[PDB]
Amino acid sequence: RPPQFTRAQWFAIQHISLNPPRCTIAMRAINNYRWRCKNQNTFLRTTFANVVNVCGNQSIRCPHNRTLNNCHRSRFRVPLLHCDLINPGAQNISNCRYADRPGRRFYVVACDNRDPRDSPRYPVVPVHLDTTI
Ligand SMILES: [Fe+3]
Repeated sequence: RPPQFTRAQWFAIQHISLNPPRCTIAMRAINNYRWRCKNQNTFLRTTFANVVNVCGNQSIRCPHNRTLNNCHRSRFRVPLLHCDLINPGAQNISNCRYADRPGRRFYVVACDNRDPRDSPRYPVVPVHLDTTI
């Protein structure tokens, strides 16, 4: 992750966007901070506060990280836009082209205590998007 962002800040940039433009455009807000294009990314059309509150849901096993049990599943399905890189051989980020796949699914996030640089408003924050169901 870019070092200037805490895990929660980077989670928000990658995964929270209420009205993202088409993927090829939306993904630039993420890839501009990287050396290479992301092969896949899901934007949950929600708010940071909302995800923080899902962190309050019962602790369950992370579907994509089965030795971890600090995951939390949303109670409701939420609108989202998934973006899949169409040209994975791209060497620069200005060439990244993405396919759009809108959907409405439950999401599962891993949450942990906040980084010292994070706001004190949220002592517990989402640190990675595990999967969507
Ligand atoms: Fe890579």
